[PDB]
Amino acid sequence: HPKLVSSTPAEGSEGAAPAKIELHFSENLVTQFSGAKLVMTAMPGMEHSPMAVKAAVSGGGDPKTMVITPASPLTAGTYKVDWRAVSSDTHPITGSVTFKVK
Repeated sequence: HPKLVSSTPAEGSEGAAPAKIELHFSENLVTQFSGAKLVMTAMPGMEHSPMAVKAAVSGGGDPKTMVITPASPLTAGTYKVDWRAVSSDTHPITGSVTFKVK
């Protein structure tokens, strides 16, 4: 199928911070209208209030290959990457991956 096909993000990885978050599209979408962020969804103790963390969105050689690098070292907790991929033409793919860090 076109669009998002493979990744190496952290799909329910429970153990350790992922080194980086790789996202691999069949379609060369992402002209210049894409982004991603990472929220520390640690514990919904105070009514589901996560905290947005500092991460950089890069790509590999081909602009179909996104590579998100956390800028701040990810500590223990629980965390969701929310990614927002988009093409020139139209047709977003917005999405997320959740993970736990021991």
